[PDB]
Amino acid sequence: QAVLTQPASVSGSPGQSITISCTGTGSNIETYNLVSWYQRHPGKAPKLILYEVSERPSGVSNRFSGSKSGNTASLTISGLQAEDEADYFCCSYADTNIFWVFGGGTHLTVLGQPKAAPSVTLFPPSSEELQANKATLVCLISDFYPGAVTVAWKADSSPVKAGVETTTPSKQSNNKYAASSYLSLTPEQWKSHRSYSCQVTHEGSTVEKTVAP
Amino acid sequence: QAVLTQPASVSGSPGQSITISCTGTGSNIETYNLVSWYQRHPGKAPKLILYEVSERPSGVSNRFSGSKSGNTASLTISGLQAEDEADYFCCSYADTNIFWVFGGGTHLTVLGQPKAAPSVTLFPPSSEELQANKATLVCLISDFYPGAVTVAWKADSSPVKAGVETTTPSKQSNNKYAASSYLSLTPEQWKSHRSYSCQVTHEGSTVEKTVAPT
Amino acid sequence: QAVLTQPASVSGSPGQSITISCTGTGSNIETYNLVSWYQRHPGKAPKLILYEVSERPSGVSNRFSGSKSGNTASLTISGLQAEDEADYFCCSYADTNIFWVFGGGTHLTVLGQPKAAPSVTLFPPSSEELQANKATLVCLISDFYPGAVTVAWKADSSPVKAGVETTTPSKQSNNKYAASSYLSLTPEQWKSHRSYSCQVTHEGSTVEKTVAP
Amino acid sequence: QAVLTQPASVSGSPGQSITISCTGTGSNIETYNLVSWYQRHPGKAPKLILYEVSERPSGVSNRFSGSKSGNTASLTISGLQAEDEADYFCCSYADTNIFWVFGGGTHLTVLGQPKAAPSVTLFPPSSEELQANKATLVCLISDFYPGAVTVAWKADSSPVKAGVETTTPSKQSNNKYAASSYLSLTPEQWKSHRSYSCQVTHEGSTVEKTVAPTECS
Amino acid sequence: DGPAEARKVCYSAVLTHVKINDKCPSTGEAHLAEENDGDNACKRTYSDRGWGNGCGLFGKGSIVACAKFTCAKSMSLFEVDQTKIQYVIRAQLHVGAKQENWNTDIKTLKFDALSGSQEAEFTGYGKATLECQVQTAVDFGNSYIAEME
Amino acid sequence: DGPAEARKVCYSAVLTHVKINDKCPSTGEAHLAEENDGDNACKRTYSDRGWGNGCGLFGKGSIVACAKFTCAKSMSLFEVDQTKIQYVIRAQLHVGAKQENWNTDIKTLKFDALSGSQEAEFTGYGKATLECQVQTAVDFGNSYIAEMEKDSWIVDRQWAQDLTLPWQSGSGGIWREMHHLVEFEPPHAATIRVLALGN
Amino acid sequence: VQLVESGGGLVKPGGSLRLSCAASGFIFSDYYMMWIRQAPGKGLEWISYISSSGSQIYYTESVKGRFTISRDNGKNLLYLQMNSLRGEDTALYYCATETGWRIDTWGQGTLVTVSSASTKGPSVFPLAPSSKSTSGGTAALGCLVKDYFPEPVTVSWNSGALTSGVHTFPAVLQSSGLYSLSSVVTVPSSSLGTQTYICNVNHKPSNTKVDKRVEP
Amino acid sequence: VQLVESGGGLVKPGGSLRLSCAASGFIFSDYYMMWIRQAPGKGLEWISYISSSGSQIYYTESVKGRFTISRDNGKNLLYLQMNSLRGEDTALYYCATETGWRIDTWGQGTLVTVSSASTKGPSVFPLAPSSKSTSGGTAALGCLVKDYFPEPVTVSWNSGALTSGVHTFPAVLQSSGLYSLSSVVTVPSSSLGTQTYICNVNHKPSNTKVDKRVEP
Amino acid sequence: QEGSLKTALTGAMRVTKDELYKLHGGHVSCRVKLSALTLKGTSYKMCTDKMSFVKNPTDTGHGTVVMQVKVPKGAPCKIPVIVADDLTAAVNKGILVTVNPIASTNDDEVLIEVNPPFGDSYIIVGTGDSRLTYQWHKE
Repeated sequence: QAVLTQPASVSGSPGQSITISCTGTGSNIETYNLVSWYQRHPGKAPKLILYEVSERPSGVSNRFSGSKSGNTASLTISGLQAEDEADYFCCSYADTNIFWVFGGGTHLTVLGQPKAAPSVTLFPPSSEELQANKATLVCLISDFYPGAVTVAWKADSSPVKAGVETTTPSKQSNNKYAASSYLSLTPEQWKSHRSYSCQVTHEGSTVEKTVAP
Repeated sequence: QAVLTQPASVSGSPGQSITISCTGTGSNIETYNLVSWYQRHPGKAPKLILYEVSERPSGVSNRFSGSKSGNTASLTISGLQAEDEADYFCCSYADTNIFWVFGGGTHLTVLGQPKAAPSVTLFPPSSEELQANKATLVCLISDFYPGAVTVAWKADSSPVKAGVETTTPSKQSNNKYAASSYLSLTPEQWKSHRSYSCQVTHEGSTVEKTVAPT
Repeated sequence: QAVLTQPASVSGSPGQSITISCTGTGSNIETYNLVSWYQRHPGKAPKLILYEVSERPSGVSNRFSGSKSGNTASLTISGLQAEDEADYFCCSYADTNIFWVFGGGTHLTVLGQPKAAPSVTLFPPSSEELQANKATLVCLISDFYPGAVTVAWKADSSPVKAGVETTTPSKQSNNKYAASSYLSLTPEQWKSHRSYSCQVTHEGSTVEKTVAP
Repeated sequence: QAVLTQPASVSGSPGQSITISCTGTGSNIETYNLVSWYQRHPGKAPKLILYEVSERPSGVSNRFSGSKSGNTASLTISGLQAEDEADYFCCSYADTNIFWVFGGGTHLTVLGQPKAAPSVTLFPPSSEELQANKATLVCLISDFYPGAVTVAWKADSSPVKAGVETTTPSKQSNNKYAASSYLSLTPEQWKSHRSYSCQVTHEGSTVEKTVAPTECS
Repeated sequence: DGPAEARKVCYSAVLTHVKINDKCPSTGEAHLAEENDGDNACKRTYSDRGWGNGCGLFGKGSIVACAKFTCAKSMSLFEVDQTKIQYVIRAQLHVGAKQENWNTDIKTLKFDALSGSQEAEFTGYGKATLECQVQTAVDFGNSYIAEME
Repeated sequence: DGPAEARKVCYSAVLTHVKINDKCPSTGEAHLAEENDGDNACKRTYSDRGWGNGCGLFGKGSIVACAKFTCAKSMSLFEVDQTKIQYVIRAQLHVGAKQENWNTDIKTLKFDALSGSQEAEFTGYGKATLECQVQTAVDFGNSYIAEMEKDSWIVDRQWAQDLTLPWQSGSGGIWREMHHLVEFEPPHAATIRVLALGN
Repeated sequence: VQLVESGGGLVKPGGSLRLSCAASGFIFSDYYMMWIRQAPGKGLEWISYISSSGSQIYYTESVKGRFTISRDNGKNLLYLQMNSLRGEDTALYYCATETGWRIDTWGQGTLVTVSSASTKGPSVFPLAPSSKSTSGGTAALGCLVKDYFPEPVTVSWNSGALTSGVHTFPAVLQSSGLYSLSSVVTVPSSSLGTQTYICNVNHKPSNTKVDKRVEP
Repeated sequence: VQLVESGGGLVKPGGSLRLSCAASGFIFSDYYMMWIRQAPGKGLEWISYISSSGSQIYYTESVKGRFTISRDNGKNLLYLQMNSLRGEDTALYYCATETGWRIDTWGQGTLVTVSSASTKGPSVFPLAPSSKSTSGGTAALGCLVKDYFPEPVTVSWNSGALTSGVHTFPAVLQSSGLYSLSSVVTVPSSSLGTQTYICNVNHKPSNTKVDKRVEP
Repeated sequence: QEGSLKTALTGAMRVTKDELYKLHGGHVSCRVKLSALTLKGTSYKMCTDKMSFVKNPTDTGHGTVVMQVKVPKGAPCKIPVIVADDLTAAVNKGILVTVNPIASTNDDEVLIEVNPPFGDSYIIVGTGDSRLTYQWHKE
């Protein structure tokens, strides 16, 4: 097969230089060496910024450069600007059988603002929801910059495998981001467990909140 | 530029099956198809448990199996046991130049027992230490399981960047884990801040202590 | 010809070392030097644990080892374990004419519990049985661990020849073993001789009971 | 190497046939087919009764015969009598390296007469010996036939290991056999235990006695 | 369909670095454990040894070399069974059909090496019968199917 | 003292019963797992097959036969370093000694290839000096020490190296050129017979 | 990689049987196969041995004229046609692969019983309590169920009330082909004549019920 | 079959060390040997490689002009002559056999530490007991052992008397190359002023014996 | 001296045994009387129904070709077989080693051996358009 893995979220400051890698995991990649990079602002067309690992399309700035070493292709952007706030997609021609393969995607964050820890509000089931033979845990996050989050749920000590709904962060009116996490259950599982925990991961640091019946 | 990559730590309980991956660069593990796996317990000699991708030396259990598809070689251990908690190393004969290259190593932890929150003891600078014109906050993390901890220091509410010396988690004699963290400062910083906070992150749950000058 | 001899039962404690021997005639182990050892748990298929005297199949533990000395092959188990309790079979390629020959089999007993000497109850022929021109002696053996016992009968002191049949040990309800032994007689031989005796040999000890007409 | 295995005791009544076997290993009897047999009554000189497996020296009775089969050489007697009760030895030329090797020895037992039980007399240590800081239990076994006896000792229920010495059955003046066994002990063991017991195994039927410590308070 | 596999012929093989064991003259033959494995390539030779290369005598000293053999690319050889050959025959009538409806109107007949008469029936026009036979005598003698990647 | 071992030449081999796998023409090559083992002698050939022996096509059919090879008796070949040769020389003076005292009055002198003058000092008669040297030019060239169970010789190195017998190198190593003692007769239909060439 | 046997069962001497062994997990047509049996109180023994193609056949003199081994490599099957069966053929039969001149992988086995026996109810006798005093006040009484076929026989004492010290031993199989089984219970000696002990022997296969009172 | 390493120890940059490896259980002269090392937090790496007779030598570029591998087949010894040692040479060193183009058998390893850091004694301090009750009646106290080199240092409490609830944390390594550790012992709340707690800090390389006292 | 004898007995006429010394050498000179060798079923009918090749013509290696033909219907009859080089004119140019093939009971398969001529040829088994045809080539 062919799988291209690249970091979900990277960030840097204006004027700095940043690198987004693209690690290949397939059978035989390392054969054609024509890796291409794409830039996409929200709601617009992807733009080719690099192809054949280092080569650059006409009109593309010289701040964008690309290299390779082994199974990793890297996109490097120097003189970071606020215009570079976009998604960057990696692409590689895998073989004659399956053709070009894409990476997951990376969202570059340009720190035109300071770092904000995520505030979290977790709520218990309302005594008017168990009446309807249902129960939902609601974990609400606000005021984090950048908007790159990881959500986990736990049943008294243990991660929950079913029912977790996470959104894709939506921007606020004060240039910050918000996200919602919902946990559908049955009322008996809510009553049987000692407690449930929503915990939120943002830039290494995690923040936990807890509710109980 | 020719070195294998493999996960830092992978975890399982007694009973299930676990897989450690070993990703190399299209030559590294792909050219000769002889990849060997080694098991090392703390302080003992490494033991050859697999060679030639899927071959098994005499005496090695069926639970250890090996596979290889392109870049990646995999060690798969079924029926996980307490004896299997150890360090596992990948090895491949790259070419005629550099011959053999190893992986970074993977620590297999077997969840023989249940989740234990860390107990924290945060100590202030000693007055006798402050009379030598130095300050050291001592945060002592005790009795947690598993031994995966994120230590963080704060200046009245503010994360501390410098002066941090944190050890890696160590094994207790009751089979739990322990770790310590030291924050060096000047006595002026200790007095000029309202408080200092050592906080401990463990499985997402955070324990916090706070001391102040008196 | 080809006869491979090996002891009926050998016993060891968990963690120690044990050695089972396989002795044969003339050729039969010494000529070709390919001797295999097998393990059989009750009701399951025999498992090849050793071949070519000292070779080990894939996944067979390092505790199992094998050796050869002239016309003796040896299976050594070190670090006894509860799962090691099975029958162990010795096989060897005798010649181009006999091909393969087996040993009698050895039952290993891992002493997961303490010792137990045999408790015997002997019964004479009953009157209602003698009314039918018949006479049967019943020697009952119970509460003995490990379950491997030799039974001998006596005609006033004489080693009896015709009429003895013995069962095999069976696990009692309290993790012990039991065994029966029957001596069929004719009523005239029962009254002629002075007395008969069961005799139970166990781990080198001996237990006997005597009944008289 | 060469080891010749032959049974310890074989019995039969006069007039019957008995077979004394001789089992060797690797080479021993089948390389050269050069086996010989010797009879030795207690005290006298050994006598050649057969050589070359079947052949017979001058004078030896035609009742004496022998055969070979693979590893095993066998001495056959027919028309057994009371003179034939003796010890018999197997002998065979092994190879150029070692030489003729022998068997351990077989005591044939002619059933001319009857079977006696072992009369056991177990004695405890005397107080005058305990004054000397030693103790020995004495198990006196007398008037058994045949001289095929196994002696066992016990410590309250358990077999004794160290200190047990045994004699070989010595003949009496009334044509039966007798033996004497001695268990060496220390005075503290004789008092800390409940009792000791000697056992005599003879043709299966086991005879035993028991003695316990006593004190003149 | 599924010819029997006969041979594999290796046309690309990669090698590991050679390994050497050597001995002085009149001091025996050199040995390597690699020399017993069946998947290694080894040679047994002698070398000119003397005082200039660490031996007390001038003469032939035993030397052994071994390199692990591992085939990178191989050509498979399949034996054919002439009695298992299949074929497919298209049959169609000239009626009026537009080209876009040719495939729909085509009757696809399958034969074995010992099939009977195969008939294609066309609605409204009856049916034709075909008795066919391959010609694999001159083209399919003693032959393997050799295939690369 | 301890010549270096060079070869082992098998002169008596014991064979197991042969094992056979076979195929019809155009059906593939026959295969046995025994074929991949080091201590097995096999031959891979073709057999005339047809309707008369279980095949639907007349022609050559693959056939493989294997027999395990174990060496019963082998001649050991040792390689000789001349610089390690030693000798013992017994010396004695004529004085008056009875024959029965000769073994007492004899001085036994040991020499290496690198030993100098060695002394035989007799009590009362001074001493005599011996300066000796082996002559190993015209009988000790390219040669082995070939020993069987009870006998030994000096043989040409090239003569023993050209023997039409299986040979081995040291440890539990593979027996090379086993066909010198194991031959296979031509196959008939689906069976191959082994010709053992004897001791 | 497993072998599975089927076809074993009960039969008379002179009868016929046909064992089947099914193989999976490997190329069955590449391996020698063989049949292995263990009779009660005897050692293991190979009786039939077939090559990969089925071209080479090997039998022991014990079964040379009566048994026939064969295989169907298309259906991955191994057969053992057993004709003119004898009492000595009663054993537990294995099918096993053969490679490297060793017996490599086994099946669980299939039991074959050759009996000339006949459905027959048991003869029940009492075992009069002889002393088991040992100082003292204990006696062991019992019951002898004898000469019955087939299994099982269900023995109870006073409608299953006395279940303290009851011990029904596993049955023996005699040379006749019949079964004999004993059963004993232990009681105080001072309560021998104060209560009644009765054997409740039931052999369903013959509709035979016996109630034997045991007196001293 | 086992290999035993020796020769590891402490030395300054630009220094010299000579490792030894004793081999037993096989013919030493028939096998390639090699030296492998693992730096702290670094991947395993083979640094030296010698043939069975020593005619073929292989080195990595990190060590080529500095390390010299040799072997004595007569005395079954493998040597690693290390010269001009650097900070990057601080690692655990293994001697290993080589057969079948794989690293087959290892040793326990020998520790080589290269540190410019020179010998220094600690600054033992007490730590004031605050509350660790949790409702209740428990408090924690201990000492601090700061800025010492090299390992080891051994803590003890009241000459080894108080050993209940004792914890001795493993030391940390600072950016200056000097270590630092800590110790604690939990004691009741009402028994704080009723006794004396004397931690002992025993440092052997520089001959230090400190017995500082802990109290509010 | 077992080996020395065996090398001296190489190239010597071998002998084997069973339970009678079997000889791997010598030949037999025979004279065969054929006058009393008649045909069977010279007096049946021809088989005119549909016939099917159970086994197709295959090279035997002796220059001849064998085949197995089934007659399911058409009770007690003889199978005509001819080999030509032209499907129109049934002119036999081959040697019918199986002279006068016969089917005895219905649903019977019979074996036919034929020596066709050199080059391209045709094997014909039948009479009407129930007749079988198989094109052949021999070197």
